[PDB]
Amino acid sequence: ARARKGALVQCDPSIKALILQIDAKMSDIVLEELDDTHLLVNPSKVEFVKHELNRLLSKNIYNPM
Amino acid sequence: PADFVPDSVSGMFRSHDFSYLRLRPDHASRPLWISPSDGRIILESFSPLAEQAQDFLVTIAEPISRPSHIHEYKITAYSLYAAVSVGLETDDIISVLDRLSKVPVAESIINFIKGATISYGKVKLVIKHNRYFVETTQADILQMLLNDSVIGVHSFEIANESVEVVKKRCQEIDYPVLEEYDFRNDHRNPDLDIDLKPSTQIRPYQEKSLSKMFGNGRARSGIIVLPCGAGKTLVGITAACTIKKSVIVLCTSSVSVMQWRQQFLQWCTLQPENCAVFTSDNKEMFQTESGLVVSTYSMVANTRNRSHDSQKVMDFLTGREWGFIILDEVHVVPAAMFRRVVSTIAAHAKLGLTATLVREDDKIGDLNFLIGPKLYEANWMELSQKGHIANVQCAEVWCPMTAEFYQEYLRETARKRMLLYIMNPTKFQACQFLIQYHERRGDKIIVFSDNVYALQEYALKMGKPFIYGSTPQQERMNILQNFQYNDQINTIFLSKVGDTSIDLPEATCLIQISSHYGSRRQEAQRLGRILRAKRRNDEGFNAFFYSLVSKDTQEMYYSTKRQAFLVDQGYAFKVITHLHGMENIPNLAYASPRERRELLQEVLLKNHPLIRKMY
Amino acid sequence: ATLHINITTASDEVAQRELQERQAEEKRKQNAVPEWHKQSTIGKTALGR
Ligand SMILES: Nc1ncnc2c1ncn2[C@@H]1O[C@H](COP(=O)(O)OP(=O)(O)O)[C@@H](O)[C@H]1O
Ligand code: BEF
Ligand SMILES: [Mg+2]
Repeated sequence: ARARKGALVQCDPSIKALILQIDAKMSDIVLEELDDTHLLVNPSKVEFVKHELNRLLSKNIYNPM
Repeated sequence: PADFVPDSVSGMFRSHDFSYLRLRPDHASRPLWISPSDGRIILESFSPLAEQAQDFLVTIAEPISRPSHIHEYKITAYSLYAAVSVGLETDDIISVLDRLSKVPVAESIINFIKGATISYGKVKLVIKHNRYFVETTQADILQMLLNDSVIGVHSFEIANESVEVVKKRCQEIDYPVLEEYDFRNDHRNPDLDIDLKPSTQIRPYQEKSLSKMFGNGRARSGIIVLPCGAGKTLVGITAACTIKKSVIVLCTSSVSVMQWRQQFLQWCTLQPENCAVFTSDNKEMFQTESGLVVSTYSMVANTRNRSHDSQKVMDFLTGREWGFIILDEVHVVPAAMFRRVVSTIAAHAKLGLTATLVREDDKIGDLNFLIGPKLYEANWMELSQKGHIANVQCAEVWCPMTAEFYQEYLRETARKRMLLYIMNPTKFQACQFLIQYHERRGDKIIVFSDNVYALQEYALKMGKPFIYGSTPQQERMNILQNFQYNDQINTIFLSKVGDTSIDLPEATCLIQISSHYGSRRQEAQRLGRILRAKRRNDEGFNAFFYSLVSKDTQEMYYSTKRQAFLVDQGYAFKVITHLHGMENIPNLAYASPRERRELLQEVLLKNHPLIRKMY
Repeated sequence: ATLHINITTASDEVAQRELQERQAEEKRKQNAVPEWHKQSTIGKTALGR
């Protein structure tokens, strides 16, 4: 009987691996690893990880000007 | 734009609104829309006068995109420079443009056309006895050219190596130069009697390309762009046959040279005696007064060291004054040094043949002053619907890289990162299922892979033949012939070596696993292997082109950037997120974690004469 | 060389017609596009082992 407020992030291994590096750089990102498709993250960093991840993925996307 | 009220939504547009001008009463008939700022021209393919402008627009405007209904052209200095050559003056362009335009031509557009359309046709370059003379038909030009700081009826000599300098200078100065050869009145150069045999059939587009070149009556040096497999070889063959003078052919391959010669004899009536082949195997040169030499640029652009047999050949090429030079695959002549053959080899006319007139650097524009402007271009989809070329069901398979490999992808450096996601297990399983499914359908499959290590691993794992740089000419030729007519061998594993200029009339399916980063030409060149399929007219036939790319990787950046040219031509890639029936396949490579772990480490680990008896 | 002839009766004529029909269907299948190219496969689960 114990409750822990947080955000349940559901994603694929590719996104999961990216989140780990973000968690590695910023420890507070991930609170606990639930499963290969479920991660617990701090609510405060949700607005930042989603926005920060966009810049990282921008490199993999070819935008013609 | 005077006393025109902007619309409430005009703020969204930025200096591009063209509603200030009014439409003519005959809009229902005129097919052309002209952009007064960007120079883009939108052509109606479903309205009267569409055909009359389809060919004219290509000459004056470079085609950007030509989809089914609405074609998109654009007028530029290079495009106008190509049109101004073939008997076209500024008045003709403006008169035709206004006649076919729903809207009046703006002053700004006119000013741009006036500046560059009057330059062509005042200075001529001629060659005599291997000596280059800058000939002008008026004496006024002497006060201009001779007084130029860079430089140094009247005709004066000029250094052969200095042609590339003056020609570029000629572009900067008002008057550019034109390379016209009056072969009719040229009797000093020996002639060769060769004509196309009766079995030959000139296709309608081939005749149109020739007409644009011989419209005025004097041969013009330039570039011809045709779809891969459309017959760019025959284009060069026709030019040599009609000129009827000494000619030299450069082909950037060894297999191509062998097949170029075989097709050369088949289509024309040239006797084998007068035809000579200059490749690594044999280097003998024809002793006849007039003959043809088919070689590769690497065999003529070398400067430091050459063989004794090749040393005489180099002098043999340089000493004689050739009449025509055919630059096969002219997309590589503006490279570092292959352009030397154009200068060292003396020729009164130069021609360029390439399907893709694009490259990463800006040297593509150098072709304008190297061999001339672009003469004719042909659509891809238009020939597809006419039965000239086969239809392709282009596809792009997104294979999500496995988690174990993806972890190393993040940490690994860029140089080693490429090999990691090219050998992911998912690609192996997808390829196996597709190969078995397509093999059951009686289709010939070609698997391209720029990485030699991946090619060998895939080939040995699947027990199929593979060809790459180390493969000798003899062995590969046997493999190619076997793959064409042998039913047992239905698939092969080619590499960057076979990316272009190899004739595969039987190939129908094409797959690629690796790539040479963002090049947009290799994608088109590779696709050309299946565009010349023999059974391209049977009802319902559609070729296949599969691109295996790892998802959530840099491959998408290169994949979306390396297929932009084909999209412009008309090909459309279809995303395949799922391959149905993959699970039901009996066995798949690296299906268990144990094999994946073993592969992970394997790829990761990749980075006194009497004393003579003594020994 | 050897010359072989075959006299076709009414039953054979109809029998031969069906052979071509089967061949035509196979010929059409040889040119028909694969199933996955027929329908857009986005909602379906992603490809995998
Ligand atoms: N007029 C033609 N008649 C028959 N086959 C032709 C004709 N023009 C081209 N081909 C065939 O097209 C194929 C490709 O020719 P090739 O000159 O290698 O094309 P490209 O250089 O444009 O890639 C060859 O099989 C060639 O025989
Ligand atoms: F465009 Be081809 F294949 F030389
Ligand atoms: Mg070719």
